[PDB]
Amino acid sequence: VDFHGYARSGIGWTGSGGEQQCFQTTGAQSKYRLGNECETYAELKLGQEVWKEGDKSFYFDTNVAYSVAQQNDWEATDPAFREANVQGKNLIEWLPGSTIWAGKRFYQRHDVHMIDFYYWDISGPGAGLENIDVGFGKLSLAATRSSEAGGSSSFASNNIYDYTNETANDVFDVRLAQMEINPGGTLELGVDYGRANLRDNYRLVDGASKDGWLFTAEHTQSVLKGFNKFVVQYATDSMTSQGKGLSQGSGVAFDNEKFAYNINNNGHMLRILDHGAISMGDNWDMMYVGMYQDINWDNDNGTKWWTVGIRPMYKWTPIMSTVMEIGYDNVESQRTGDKNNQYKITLAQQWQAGDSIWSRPAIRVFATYAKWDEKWGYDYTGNADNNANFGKAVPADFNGGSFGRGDSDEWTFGAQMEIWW
Amino acid sequence: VDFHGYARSGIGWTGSGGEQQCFQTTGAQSKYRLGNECETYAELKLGQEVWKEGDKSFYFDTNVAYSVAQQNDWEATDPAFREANVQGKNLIEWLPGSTIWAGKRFYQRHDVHMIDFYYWDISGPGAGLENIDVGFGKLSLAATRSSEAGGSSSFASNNIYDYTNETANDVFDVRLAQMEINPGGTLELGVDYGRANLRDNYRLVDGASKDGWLFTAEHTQSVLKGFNKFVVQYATDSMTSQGKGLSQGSGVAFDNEKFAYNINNNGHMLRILDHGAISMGDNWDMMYVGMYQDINWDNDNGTKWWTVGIRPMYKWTPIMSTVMEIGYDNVESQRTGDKNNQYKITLAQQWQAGDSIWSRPAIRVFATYAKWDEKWGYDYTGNADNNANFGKAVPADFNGGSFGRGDSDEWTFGAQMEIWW
Amino acid sequence: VDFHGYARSGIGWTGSGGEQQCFQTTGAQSKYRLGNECETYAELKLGQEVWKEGDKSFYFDTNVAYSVAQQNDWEATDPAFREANVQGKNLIEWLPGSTIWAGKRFYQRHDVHMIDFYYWDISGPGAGLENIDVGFGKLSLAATRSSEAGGSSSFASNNIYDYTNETANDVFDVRLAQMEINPGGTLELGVDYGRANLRDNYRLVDGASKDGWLFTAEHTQSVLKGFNKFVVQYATDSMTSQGKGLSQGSGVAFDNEKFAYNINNNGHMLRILDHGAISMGDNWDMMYVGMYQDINWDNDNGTKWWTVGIRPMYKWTPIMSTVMEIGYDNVESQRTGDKNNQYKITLAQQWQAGDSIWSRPAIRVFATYAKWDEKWGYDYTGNADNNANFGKAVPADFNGGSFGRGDSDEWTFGAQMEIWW
Ligand SMILES: OC[C@H]1O[C@H](O[C@H]2O[C@H](CO)[C@@H](O)[C@H](O)[C@H]2O)[C@H](O)[C@@H](O)[C@@H]1O
Ligand SMILES: OC[C@H]1O[C@H](O[C@H]2O[C@H](CO)[C@@H](O)[C@H](O)[C@H]2O)[C@H](O)[C@@H](O)[C@@H]1O
Ligand SMILES: OC[C@H]1O[C@H](O[C@H]2O[C@H](CO)[C@@H](O)[C@H](O)[C@H]2O)[C@H](O)[C@@H](O)[C@@H]1O
Repeated sequence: VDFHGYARSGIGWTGSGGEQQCFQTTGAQSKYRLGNECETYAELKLGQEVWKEGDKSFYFDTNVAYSVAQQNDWEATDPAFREANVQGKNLIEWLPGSTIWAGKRFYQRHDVHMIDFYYWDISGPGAGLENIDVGFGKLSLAATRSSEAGGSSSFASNNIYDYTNETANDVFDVRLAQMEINPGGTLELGVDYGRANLRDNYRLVDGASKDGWLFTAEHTQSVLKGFNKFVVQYATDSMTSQGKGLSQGSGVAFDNEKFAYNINNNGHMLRILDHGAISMGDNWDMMYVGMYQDINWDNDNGTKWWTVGIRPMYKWTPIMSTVMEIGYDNVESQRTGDKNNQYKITLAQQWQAGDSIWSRPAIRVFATYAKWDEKWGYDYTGNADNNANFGKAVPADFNGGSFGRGDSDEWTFGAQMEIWW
Repeated sequence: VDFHGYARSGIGWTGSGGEQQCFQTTGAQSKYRLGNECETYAELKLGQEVWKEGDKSFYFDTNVAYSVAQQNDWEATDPAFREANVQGKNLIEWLPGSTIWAGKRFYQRHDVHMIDFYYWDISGPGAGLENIDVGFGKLSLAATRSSEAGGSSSFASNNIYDYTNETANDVFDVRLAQMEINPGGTLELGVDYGRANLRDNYRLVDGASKDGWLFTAEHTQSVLKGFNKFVVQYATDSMTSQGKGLSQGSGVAFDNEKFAYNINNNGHMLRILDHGAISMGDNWDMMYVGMYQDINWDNDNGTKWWTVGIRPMYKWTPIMSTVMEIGYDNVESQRTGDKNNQYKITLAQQWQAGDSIWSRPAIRVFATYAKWDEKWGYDYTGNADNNANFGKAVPADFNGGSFGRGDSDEWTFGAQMEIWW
Repeated sequence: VDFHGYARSGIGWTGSGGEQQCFQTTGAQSKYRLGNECETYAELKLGQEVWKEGDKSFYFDTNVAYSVAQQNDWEATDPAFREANVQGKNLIEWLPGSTIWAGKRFYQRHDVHMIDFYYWDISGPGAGLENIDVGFGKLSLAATRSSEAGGSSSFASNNIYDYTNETANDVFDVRLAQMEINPGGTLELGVDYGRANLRDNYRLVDGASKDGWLFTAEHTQSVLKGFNKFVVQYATDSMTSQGKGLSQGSGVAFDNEKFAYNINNNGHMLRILDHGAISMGDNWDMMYVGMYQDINWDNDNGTKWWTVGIRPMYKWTPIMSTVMEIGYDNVESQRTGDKNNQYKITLAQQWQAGDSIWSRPAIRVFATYAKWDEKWGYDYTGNADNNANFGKAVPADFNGGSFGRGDSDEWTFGAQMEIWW
């Protein structure tokens, strides 16, 4: 049996008092992780090549993820069965070296480690013909599936509260990768088309986005004994809310009291990302990000986000280092024009099985300091029925109440292990 | 560690619109599976021979099953811990070659693959002395356990709503197998006696069946490089509802509003089954079923079911084939005499690790067409309290409302992998 | 992958009727297990040495526990993700042979097998520097974490119902072990300091214990080809309720109707334990316990417990034996001075992979007899709001109702497998 996975677990404390806390800017879709992760998370993969004959094989792979608060020993939880697929490589003579698969599978996900941000990820139940050699590059075709909690109506209402049927979205993906635009540089282009797929006779709310597009171009350049990726993505309508390749064509959300509420996503997103890891010498490794993401919604409730951070590792020993992370966010409300921002600085002493900034397991002992000043937040007071501004961006002091994390500080510290295998 | 299991996962679509749908006749206890399975289902077994000394060994085996809707990636679920037993072979000199076991175990289950129908399955927590060599055959003894949600009362009421205590049924199984009635043919006989086992001072409803019998005779004949099994089972009373060897001696069911309702099973069942897989040549494999099951209840709410289907596989290549399935059901209501029926036809193109119709993993791309015309259904409107006909068979148009799937059509299609290992 | 664990599963019956029942004295924190365990319980560990270089290694270990009623096959359950840690041995030159770890880990738990009683167990999320060679012995340092369901208030109330915030306790452990006080004897000393760790601005109820101490001294003496441990522990205040090393500094409990209720633990506990396993000859093994535990609470609701039992195994064969267990409990209510007591006698025939009373797997067929006579119980009638005596010890016949198990008998029997691997 092949045993792989990912896991992170630890203990921590907040300077002001109590268990460790984590800091994410309101409106940002990520946090700089080093010394800022507050759960035990683990994926346990057990797979196996079940049949080989020469070039041909069938591999079976699975994934069972667990998330717990790590505030206690016995922590019951509903695990998420995330992968259960079969890949058959070289089963087609005419298209050599290509694999056909089916089943739930984490499919080719691009992400930015330090901020734990997946920026291209259409995984889920699906099927596809992967790595077709096309000469100048490798072509891949897939179709995955997601489903929104409700958003579909059995009959025509004018009442949004009537749209409570789970609504299935489909994504059709096409990628062309490994094209050598230049020396040391490769170029990948992908196109995603997602659409809400309605049952016979069901309807989406009036004005619902229905479908959309995600367009990706990633360029990897080999540098300083590491790499650097430069991405530019542009999504449209139903692809703007999730913003990684998954569709939400219905536009209806539900409050905690089961009330439907219209969160239309007609609009667009433009994401320009650059990240990488570069070694410099024998004592320095450094991971780094820079992003600018702008979701512009027709309903004025978008956001314009900017991040930047660096994680330079300095190696005292082939197995002992001192890692430090510094991240900055700033999100501006599309609706109000206000701005939330934060800066985090973590200083960690780690021991890892390896001399890389990518080597895992790592056992860290760290201290984190975050200072924010947020001038807006989302109104989630009341209920989708009591509240008409439910879910809208709103200034910090709106109607006397308060929104957002405020203008403050905090520092935490602890020990944690992280590992992929 | 020994890693085994079963799993099926895939993506699909319904012709009319939306996610793929599955077709089962109302009253039938099964559906023809090819291109008609709508969930990711998986059992992950991890076992291990923990001690061997010569002929003697102790094997530990476990099973954790997961069922998810496969409409999304992250799908939290409560897994069912199904197996955790220990088998000690050859630990008894006097009864050589025999195994003693204890623990929850899937115990010797007979089933019919294409319709996924288990017809003899008493698995659950249990214990037993297995494979005792008796000369003409091998004798096996077991005792397993099931428990009904309620159906037992702490005191004597006349009110069924008072019978809400979980009620334990016990099954005592005895099988004699591997007797060579003829050349190429073996014969197995089994006898099951199940009884509801009441706590001191508890009572079952008046007229409750309490106990029952299941009697099985299976004959396996080696044929056309495959086999053919011919079964005849006859159950009695408390064994008629589940109809695979498990007892339900209490007769009380509960609606979704926690209301008890009397579903007495005094009566009998007669099941006559014939199924098998036969190869013909080097290009054809064919799986096939034929069944007639009649549950005759004292309360007139039984059913008389007939199925027939065939799954002929034609092999283009040692690893690529074209499988096709055609199934037919017809269930007649014992209460009303009406009839629900359906015919399914699936056409699939698969790639499998093997040249058999039994070879797994298989990766399929299929299209299914089902056409039904049901003239009855069960009344589950209202609640066991509002409704007096709750749970009874009732004609399609009963009291102006409607029951059953109607008279219709639909076609689906998709890709799916299936595998046992 | 390394596959380890623990599991027990079986089938049983109660003499009087129905499924098997288990007998524990009211007020006792344990039951003599042989032939007195009523669930399938299993921990499935999958770990792996992920990196070794000479003396240095990093081991990853995990644990997923399942508990089910074993009254049926399909038993859905929320598994408890209990372990997910990484241990790095020999990563520090200055402190050779020592390990540093982080993650949720079952950390050095002392327990008494036949009664399944852990008497020193601070496991949970944590971190630490283990096995530091100190010359005369090995010094270990750890910090683990627990959290109480509520017990903390966001503001100052005088209303206990206001204290519903989860409250984190921290434990700081220090042990010095393997000191050879004598020939064949070792001595371990540990000191635990636990404190409720409040968020900025939160408050605990007035009079809440807040913190406490656990002090342990265990002495292991090698004897009769086995051992004998003699423990003496003394805890204080917040460490008296759990009584194994974990803190509960808040003092608030909640009824099933979400009502807070004050269960202050200011006071102390004195536990004097002696247990062991000794072989005598080639046919006799015998496990044995003797304990006296006194929790004296300031609020008069403590208890004074005494147990004694022996499990002598007589070996007919290297793989077949006859085990028998005899246990006795007696708990006196601190509040009322009454006494609950019981005596259990189990007689089992087992087959195990080994000639030891410690050899697993074991497959048992047993019969148990328990006879109790309890004269007090806890009042859990009503709700923390209806009831003012909620949770207090109270005589059997208090206010006409009844408390405790009564004065009775019962006998059970069944088959069960148990195994650690
Ligand atoms: O599959 C590995 C990652 O899974 C989880 O990530 C989820 O949560 C993220 C935001 O918190 C999403 O961006 C992502 O799409 C989700 O799958 C897990 O929380 C991560 O830590 C894992 O690396
Ligand atoms: O254990 C393997 C099978 O388990 C499940 O079967 C359950 O559901 C069937 C009806 O849908 C019952 O006949 C059977 O008794 C149940 O155990 C699973 O759904 C099957 O696909 C598996 O092959
Ligand atoms: O981790 C192995 C043991 O875990 C469980 O024990 C829990 O329940 C005990 C009381 O019933 C507590 O003393 C203990 O702290 C808990 O962890 C399990 O029920 C045991 O059988 C296992 O051996």
